[PDB]
Amino acid sequence: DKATIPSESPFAAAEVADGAIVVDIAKMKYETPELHVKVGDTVTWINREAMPHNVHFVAGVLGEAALKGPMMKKEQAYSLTFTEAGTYDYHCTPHPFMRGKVVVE
Amino acid sequence: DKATIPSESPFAAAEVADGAIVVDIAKMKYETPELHVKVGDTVTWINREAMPHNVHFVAGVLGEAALKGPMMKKEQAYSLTFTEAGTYDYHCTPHPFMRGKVVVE
Amino acid sequence: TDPRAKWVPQDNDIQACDYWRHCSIDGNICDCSGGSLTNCPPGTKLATASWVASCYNPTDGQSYLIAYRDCCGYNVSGRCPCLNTEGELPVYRPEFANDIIWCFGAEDDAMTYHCTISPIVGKAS
Amino acid sequence: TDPRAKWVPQDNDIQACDYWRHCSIDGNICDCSGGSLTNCPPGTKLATASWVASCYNPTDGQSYLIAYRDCCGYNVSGRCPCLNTEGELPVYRPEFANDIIWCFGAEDDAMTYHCTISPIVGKAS
Amino acid sequence: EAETQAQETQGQAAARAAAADLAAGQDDEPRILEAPAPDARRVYVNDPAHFAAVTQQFVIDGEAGRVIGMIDGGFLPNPVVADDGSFIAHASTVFSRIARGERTDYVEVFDPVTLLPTADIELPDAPRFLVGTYPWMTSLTPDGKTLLFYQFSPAPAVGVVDLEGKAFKRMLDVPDCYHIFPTAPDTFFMHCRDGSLAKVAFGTEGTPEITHTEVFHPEDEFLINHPAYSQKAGRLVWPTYTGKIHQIDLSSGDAKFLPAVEALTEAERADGWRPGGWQQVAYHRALDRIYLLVDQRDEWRHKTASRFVVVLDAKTGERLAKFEMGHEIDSINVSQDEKPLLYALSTGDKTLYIHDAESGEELRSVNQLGHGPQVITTADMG
Amino acid sequence: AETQAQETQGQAAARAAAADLAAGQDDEPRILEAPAPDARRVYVNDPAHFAAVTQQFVIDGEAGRVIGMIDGGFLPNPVVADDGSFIAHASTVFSRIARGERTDYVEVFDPVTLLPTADIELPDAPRFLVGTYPWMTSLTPDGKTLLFYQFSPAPAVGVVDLEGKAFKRMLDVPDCYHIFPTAPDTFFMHCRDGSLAKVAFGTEGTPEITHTEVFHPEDEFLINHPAYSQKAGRLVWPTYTGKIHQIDLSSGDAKFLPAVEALTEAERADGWRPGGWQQVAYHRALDRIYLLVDQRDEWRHKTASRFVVVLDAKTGERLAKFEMGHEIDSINVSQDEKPLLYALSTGDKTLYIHDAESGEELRSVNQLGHGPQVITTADMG
Ligand SMILES: [Cu+2]
Ligand SMILES: [Cu+2]
Repeated sequence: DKATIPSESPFAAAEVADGAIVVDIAKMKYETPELHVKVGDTVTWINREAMPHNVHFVAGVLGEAALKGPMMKKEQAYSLTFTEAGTYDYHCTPHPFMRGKVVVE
Repeated sequence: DKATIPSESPFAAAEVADGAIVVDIAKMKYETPELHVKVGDTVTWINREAMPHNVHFVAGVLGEAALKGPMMKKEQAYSLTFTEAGTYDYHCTPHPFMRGKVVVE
Repeated sequence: TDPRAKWVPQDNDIQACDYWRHCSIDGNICDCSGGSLTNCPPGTKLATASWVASCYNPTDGQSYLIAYRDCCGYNVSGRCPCLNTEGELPVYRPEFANDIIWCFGAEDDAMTYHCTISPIVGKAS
Repeated sequence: TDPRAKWVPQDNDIQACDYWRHCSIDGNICDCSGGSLTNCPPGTKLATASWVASCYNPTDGQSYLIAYRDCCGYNVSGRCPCLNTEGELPVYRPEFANDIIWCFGAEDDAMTYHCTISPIVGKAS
Repeated sequence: EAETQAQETQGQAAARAAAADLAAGQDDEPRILEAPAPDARRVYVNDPAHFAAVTQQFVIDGEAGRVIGMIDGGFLPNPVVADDGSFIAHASTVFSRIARGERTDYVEVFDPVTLLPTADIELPDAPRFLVGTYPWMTSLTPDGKTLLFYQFSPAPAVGVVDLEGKAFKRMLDVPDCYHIFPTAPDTFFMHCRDGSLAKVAFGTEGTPEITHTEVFHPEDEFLINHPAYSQKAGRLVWPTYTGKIHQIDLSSGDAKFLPAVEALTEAERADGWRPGGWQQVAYHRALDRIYLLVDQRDEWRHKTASRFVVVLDAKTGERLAKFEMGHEIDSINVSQDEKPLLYALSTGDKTLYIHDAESGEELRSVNQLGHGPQVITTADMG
Repeated sequence: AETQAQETQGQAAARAAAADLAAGQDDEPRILEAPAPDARRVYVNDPAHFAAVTQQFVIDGEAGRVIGMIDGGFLPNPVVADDGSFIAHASTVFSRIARGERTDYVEVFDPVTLLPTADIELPDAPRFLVGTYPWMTSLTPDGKTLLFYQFSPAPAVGVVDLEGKAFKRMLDVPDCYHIFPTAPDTFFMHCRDGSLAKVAFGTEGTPEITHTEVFHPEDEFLINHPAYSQKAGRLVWPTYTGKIHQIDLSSGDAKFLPAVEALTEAERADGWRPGGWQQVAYHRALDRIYLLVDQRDEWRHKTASRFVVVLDAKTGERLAKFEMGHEIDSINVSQDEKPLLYALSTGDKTLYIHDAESGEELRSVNQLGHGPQVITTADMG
């Protein structure tokens, strides 16, 4: 499956775009916890603090296996391309109190 | 299943009737490697030495379960009555190298 | 060897527990099991997640952020045990909690604790 | 204690390694994990097979044959560890050999080593 | 190796008994013992073995200072003991090849006299939280029919295990809270990230009803991982890193916050005194007293052993005693009978020191308690 | 605190880590590989005083550095390919720590990634659970078969195809013990009566077992740890008094050498006896025999020893006697040109590395588990 992965492992923040659809991570929070996007859209997480974070989608959300994203150090980003309408929940692997949700229309 | 057990416990050598199928145990050996007996016959093992010994038939030999006989101290005895024709191997639980056979005709 | 004394970092031996990066290490130093300071021993699985603490380098007097990721899928190495808790918070603040087995995201779903590595992931202050 | 000196029996303390019945024990004294001198701890399975040894009882001057039956189906007790070898032979004389896990015959096919008991079979000979 | 006094006298009366038997010609007839019936002075010591793949629990008669049994576990198990002495249990984790291969998480219930397992209940999908052992991360309901255990990853949840029917039930989704303090078959409290408690109340089916309380402490006030909880009293006793003590009264199934109390004086705090160790706090129900492990220590040394126990009146909290323990003590608990024993477990000595709680005097000890013993559990049978 | 090699190694490692940071080069964590198996790699096996789970230490004998670790089960039997291409063990696990269903199996490990490349279950729980004797589980000289001993319900030797990763079968064998392989299809054992068995086995059918003459009296006790060089085909068997029995089998049949004593007559009357675990080493290039020895009562024969005598195998001439400086339980050697001597202390949980010719202590490796007893070397060159 229900999305695909640009990078397998994360990249410098710079390599961005501008007006790219982004979710900032700061203060132990995904800063947009309910992102509404469209099919084919690429969401980029950007880590803003020294504390490593990632995005983690359980088994049966993006396809049969769980997507356990890689940790982004301060000011790395990682992205994912959504490819089907539905709601996808994620959370950060060390920090399961940090939860978000990508709504694909 | 192929044998009945006359006595669950070991008993004293003195106990064993005068015309009787006896296997002595001494010097880390059963006296006969292979005893020939008729269906319906009782065999009595007699330990003559201080080293404790037993007779052990593995599962499936005399029945579904192992027949692990009791350890016999010096001058103790243990009996089995063989109720079916066949050949039946046994060993001493702590001493696998002590091996015997009962041939029942 | 006064267990209750203030922590005193050193930058000259990574296999002693008062080595400066091990300031909130809980477990064993991976270097004493065929790893290195920032690498896992052969055969083990490298965790991605971890607890963190900020540790002061007495060498260039800055603090740096340590990610205490575990090498997993092996019984505890039993060599170079340390437990330091500089900045360590209870479990309800997991980011900084060091009793948690930090083995999530390891290859093959390995969840057993072998040893902890002490890589720098940046800098706090 | 000197490890290499002739072993010297006592008849005053069964949790000690020089206790006379322990002349050829290998492992751990069952009395230290909820068993007794001649009985297995709760939860464990009593072997029927053992190595043996004549040990000298200094109290009455007699030699007795001790059967070193293991109590099995538990991880090693780790309490009161002993290794004595009076009359102990190599493995081709298994009947007197003590590195062997003497668990055969234990209920439920328990073959793990927990501890050893020190019952008297009988005598002198 | 090197015997305690208790060991010597037990070893000596044992050698005298056995000598008397031999002189009477009584044959040795080996058998498998039963442990004595659970009583108020039975104490359990769990050895997490510094993260070792396999672990041990030691069943001890605290009156005699004798090991009366043992139970094996897997990686970082959570023990529980029924208050009424009818059973003990743990949530445990094993691997098909020592520390790798397939993981199986399971609950085992044991008969407290034969120590035989009476149930073995597998937990689907390996849901246990692998953490250094915190007693209140797995907990019995007050009738013992149910065990509750915490899941940390991939999301906060509490597994419900029906002990009575020997079956796993279901995972409950809960807030970002930690620890489990049952008050009934279907209600328990937890402690949250934002400094509230959550009350969690669950039906047969469906999402639970959650009720938060006020925040009861600031974000820069740290509540230890080992609070004391008396299920029978409904008393939750929660120290912070400075020995301030939060008491929450859960006896009505709704949090009543009790007045806060400092375990350490103003002058002791200026002097560097702080709680430290593992099970830092104990609570004696009938006496309504709190016991806290304290020492002079730097502030980031909060897991180190302490040499002292302060004892305070929970209602007032007037200091009643301060004891110098004579050993590096990581964990304490008390028996729950009239003239309690004060248990003091040293992880580094691998030794349980058993003390008169009233005078603080050391009475006896039990050594050789595995590799890194940390957790002491008692039944409150009274 | 630490050794000694470990401080100098931890400081070297701390200099180079402060150098990477002074240059601003990021920590990029991954999984290491061990150095290639060399002549001086040592394996230290921790039977952990009969614990249900056990550990193997892979050591840089030259640097005195733990280069890795292998987990095992209850009393596993380690084997190391002479030619350095793999390591393996026969191990035992249980479904609930020390109880429930038993699984006996063989695992074969890559000697540099230390990953398992085969897991081979053995039916019917056939492993002999005993304090660890290296020649109870043994590789055939060609390295494609593992042979292990079964004691109960009857003596038998199991045949495991490592090449094909499959258990083959159990060989019925007589009241003998230990497994010294000579051919890809042949191996010898030692018997209760005092003889040797020759067992040559062939895919199916009875194996061909022949007997040797009884070669020692019934009251001469041959130890549980004889040293055996499969390359040379020499089996050095010490007794509880120092007498050495050697059997030459490098021709596929038994040629008993003349009997040799490792103690002067003087020493035996002065109380001296061999004692410990792996009491005897044998060096191959140099036809030497090393024997842990000390003053003791006759029956204190598993206790540690503080001395090792050296001796030429053909002559029986004393060549050397070292004061080891510790309680030593187990000795081995590297098989390379100038050889290391290994001195394992079960009590210190420490491997002391000695210069083979002088007898001098060179370095140490500590914290080797709970009760390390078994030293294994690959005889490479
Ligand atoms: Cu995060
Ligand atoms: Cu026998």
